[PDB]
Amino acid sequence: SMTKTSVDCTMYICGDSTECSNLLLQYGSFCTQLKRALTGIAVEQDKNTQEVFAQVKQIYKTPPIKYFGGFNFSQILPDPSKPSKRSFIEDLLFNKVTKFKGLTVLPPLLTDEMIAQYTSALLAGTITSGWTFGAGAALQIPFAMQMAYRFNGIGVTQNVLYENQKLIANQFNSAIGKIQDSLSSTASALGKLQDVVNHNAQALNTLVKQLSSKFGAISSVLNDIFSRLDPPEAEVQIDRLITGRLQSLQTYVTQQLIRAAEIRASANLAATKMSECVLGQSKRVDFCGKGYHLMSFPQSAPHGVVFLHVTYV
Amino acid sequence: PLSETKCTLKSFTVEKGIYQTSNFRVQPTESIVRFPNITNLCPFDEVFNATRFASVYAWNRKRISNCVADYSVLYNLAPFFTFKCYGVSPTKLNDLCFTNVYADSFVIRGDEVRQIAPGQTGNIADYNYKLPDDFTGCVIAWNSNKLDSKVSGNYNYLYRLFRKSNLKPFERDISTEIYQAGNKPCNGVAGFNCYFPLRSYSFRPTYGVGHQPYRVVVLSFELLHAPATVCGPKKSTNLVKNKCVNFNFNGLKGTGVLTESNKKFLPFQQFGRDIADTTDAVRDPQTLEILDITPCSFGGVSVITPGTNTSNQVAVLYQGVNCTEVPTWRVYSTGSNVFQTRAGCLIGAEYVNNSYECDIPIGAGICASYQTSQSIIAYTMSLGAENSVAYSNNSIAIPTNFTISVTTEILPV
Amino acid sequence: DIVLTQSPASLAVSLGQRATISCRASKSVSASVYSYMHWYQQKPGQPPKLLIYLASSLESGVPARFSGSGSGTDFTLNIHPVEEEDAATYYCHHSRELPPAFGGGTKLEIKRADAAPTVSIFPPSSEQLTSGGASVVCFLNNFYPKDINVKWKIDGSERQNGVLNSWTDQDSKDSTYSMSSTLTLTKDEYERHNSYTCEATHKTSTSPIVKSFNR
Amino acid sequence: QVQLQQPGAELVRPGASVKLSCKASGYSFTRFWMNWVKQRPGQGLEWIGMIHPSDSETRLNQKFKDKATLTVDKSSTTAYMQLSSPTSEDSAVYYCARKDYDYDAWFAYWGQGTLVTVSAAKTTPPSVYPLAPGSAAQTNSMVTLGCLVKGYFPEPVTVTWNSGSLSSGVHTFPAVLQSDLYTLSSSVTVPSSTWPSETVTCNVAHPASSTKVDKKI
Repeated sequence: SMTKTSVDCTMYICGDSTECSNLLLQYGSFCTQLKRALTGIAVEQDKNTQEVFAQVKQIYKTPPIKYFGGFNFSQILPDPSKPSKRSFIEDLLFNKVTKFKGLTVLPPLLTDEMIAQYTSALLAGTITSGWTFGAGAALQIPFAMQMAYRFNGIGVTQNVLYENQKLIANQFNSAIGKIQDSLSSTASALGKLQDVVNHNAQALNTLVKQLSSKFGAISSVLNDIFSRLDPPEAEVQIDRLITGRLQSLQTYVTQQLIRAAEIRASANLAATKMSECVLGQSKRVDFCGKGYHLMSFPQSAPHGVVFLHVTYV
Repeated sequence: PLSETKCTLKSFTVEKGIYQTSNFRVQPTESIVRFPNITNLCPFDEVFNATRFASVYAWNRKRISNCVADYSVLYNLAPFFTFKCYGVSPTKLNDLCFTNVYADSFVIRGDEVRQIAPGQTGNIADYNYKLPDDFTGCVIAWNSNKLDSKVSGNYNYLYRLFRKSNLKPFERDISTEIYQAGNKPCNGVAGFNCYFPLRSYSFRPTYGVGHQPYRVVVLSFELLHAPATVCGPKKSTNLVKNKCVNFNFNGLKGTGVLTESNKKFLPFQQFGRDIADTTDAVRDPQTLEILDITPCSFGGVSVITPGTNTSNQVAVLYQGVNCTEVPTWRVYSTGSNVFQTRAGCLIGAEYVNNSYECDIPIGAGICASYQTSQSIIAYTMSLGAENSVAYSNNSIAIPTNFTISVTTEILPV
Repeated sequence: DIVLTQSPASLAVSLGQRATISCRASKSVSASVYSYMHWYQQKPGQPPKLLIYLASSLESGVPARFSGSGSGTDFTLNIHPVEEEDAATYYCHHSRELPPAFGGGTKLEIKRADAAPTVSIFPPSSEQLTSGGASVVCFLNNFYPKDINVKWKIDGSERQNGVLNSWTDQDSKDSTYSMSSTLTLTKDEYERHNSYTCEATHKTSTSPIVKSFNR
Repeated sequence: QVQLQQPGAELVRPGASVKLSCKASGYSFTRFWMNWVKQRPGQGLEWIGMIHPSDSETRLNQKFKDKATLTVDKSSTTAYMQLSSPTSEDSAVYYCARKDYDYDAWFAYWGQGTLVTVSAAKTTPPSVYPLAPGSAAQTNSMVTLGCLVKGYFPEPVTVTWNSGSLSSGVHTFPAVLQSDLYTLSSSVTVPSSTWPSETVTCNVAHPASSTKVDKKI
């Protein structure tokens, strides 16, 4: 998802003057179409979180006595001692991603605390309930038998898992420890989500600099046209600025709607990875990551989602 | 707010959802006028009423400041032949302030009097007095033919026809040098291709309007390069802080509140701009202080209602509005239904401690619906039911019962 | 907000010296290079009057002996030369932050030489004895300092209940105090007793002043 | 000349409503804001509230929320203050001031003052008993006189000597509340060439009951 914005017609176009609103009614629906276009984007930003972050309406939790497969799962599980529910990896996620003209920021419907409430239920039932939580009612499959069935889809019989099971705990715990060390030292892996902040920040900072330029008129201030020029001459110079401001406003609605279409196609791929790589076993090549696929671990992220894929190389 | 929903949507019925009818407005009350108080009067009658005037090649420059003027002789009481203005309106002469005043007085014939304007080229226009295209000022003309004229002609006032190149504007030409169009040197006297450029006017009262002299004084106005010269003449009010009111400060307008300034100030500075490129600060003209300007009328009004086939009860939502200080309706402002959210305060909904599945979203985790003598309630959106199972290594669950479910997905083409 | 606290509560400065009374602020009142502070002086029976605005400046009509200085949260009000008409309570006020608050206040006293109190006791009039009451009221005037004790002895017996004391503020000229004591008794109490003794206790007096009458 | 006028005293029962008057003169009423302050004896000044008279918008203290209600009248140029349910600690001396603006806003002028007494008692006309020594021991050259005012309500009562003829040697004493009755005393000291030559009288004027009692000593 992206940052939801809203544009007031009166405060951005006019300087709260009475003569600017009288000529605005002759222009009519020019700011009505641009307000309702950004409203329909803001409805679809909440629909992208419902098809990705929450797959099912049933919340599953982890039992407090934890021994699963001889593995350390404490980095992907949330901390009950912290009043915010966050895992050890997501503390290295949220921290690495970083004057009123009438332009406001709409708050999201789904808070980041409730994204992790959807995340810790899906990180539960992948380990706990197997692949059957999204395909129906949740069965009870113990975790040492889950990796035997995920080897059977890629053509590996159960001889490999049960003999080498002490050597998997050295390989799996060291591979997830390199992910935690890479996100703490290097912030460049989260830079795709940092551009989503930076595409919204450079669009708002360019739009607020439109009022300083004079648009060919003598004075860019609407109060300086009414207090100087003749009332036949003021009606030309006010109408030159509103023609200039509605071309800059329609450019901003056009550029955000194209980025709304690019973030819709990425969220349809992000809903595809939850339905394939997470909730089930996928036999695909270079979809769920390089090599034969086992399972995928989603993590909470600002304006997006971080996938942790377990691959067989 | 039921009637404000039908005005923007252009529909006689209201559907189920959240709509934005209008935005939050603060009406201003008073108007702060702060103008400087000078006990001096401006001597405009020295340049206007004098008998002897200068010529068009060299005029008399006049700078008038630190007084109190009267603009009613230019506008209200005007026994003048022709008065004209360009950038500043003659009605608005009592309003504006400017950079400096340059009073240029010259005596010009009635045939050549129309060449004082921006973008003119002629005898008097080129080589004596030019105006740029961005020049701002007024032209005051009056018929002088019954006073300083003469029957045999006026040889006292002079003008220069000839110059080699085009003269730069706002510059006087004192050069007595003979214009030489030939290769023969003139040596200060007349001769072959040698003309004397300084000639005399044709002024007589008895002939037509081309020979009648006019008194033309052109005022020079430059805008926003400096603080105020005289002032716009008006009255003066007090200084109101922490109240949203209209501002007029030396012709510059604004709307907002006045708060203290912890930032450092410049003593030569009338006003300055913030990161939003609007005026955030202003200096008082009488004494030297700085006050911050924060603008008013911020936020928006959104409604939350069920449709017209259900009930008429409409919940209203302020977004980005400070709710401790509080549309033409006063009727829901009594209070006690107000619940505080992240986006603002929600008037007309009773907060409950339960958690259900809602319909109309608001934001920030707090949703709203219509539940049961019925009213709109607001609560936190449910995650679903909680499942707690004990697990072990020795247990498995194999399903013994099957069913067939049919689901329907709709994709537009 | 900004809470103003002045120390001490009361200060006695003799004539000719310099009075230093400070108004301390909890937060910084300096903004735009100019601080927000005013000074008030309240005489009893009268509203307070404005003295020093913005500190660095003096109001016209206020005499030149009232001056102040200081920057930041530490301000100093210097009163010199001290005159007998300057004894009053001093206040300080900030208009900077909403809601505005007031200081604790400091009362200035004039320190002069001590004086012995004058003890005079009045018998009740015959107009009060027609109605059935009697009031034996003793006056104690012109004494410094304000710490004083009054006693009542009727025929050698000390009385307690029925004694009402009323004390004044410091005088603007003599800089002393005045205290009256009212003893109200019945007409049957007045006819059965004779001597009414008014006594006074002062720090400069070794023995109490005995002033009595016989009806 | 700008002068703010207030009544001297107002009697109100606890649980009732308190209505006071501050009259503005010499200036535009909607231009300048008004302020109300509270002064208890020994406590000092406390700030009640400040109202913009044109918009009728109020600014109140945090402790003083819902006790006071500020309203204005722009037709008569008179500011009002409405107190709701006063207590025994709410009896104080109230002023109103004009707030003049030059950067830091001072208070230029003040009112006459109002003493509000909260009690259920009934207004009692005063009974003035004169005080005379009756004799002299000839030990001093100054003659002391006295005047006693008892059985009155509400406080205060202005007591002058010979209708304000003697401005020196006079002492004003505070009232003592006993059994819903105020009582103090007056005193004057005259030289011995005055009191046999001129008769000194006690002028007592009660403003609340409109009674003037003149006694002789």
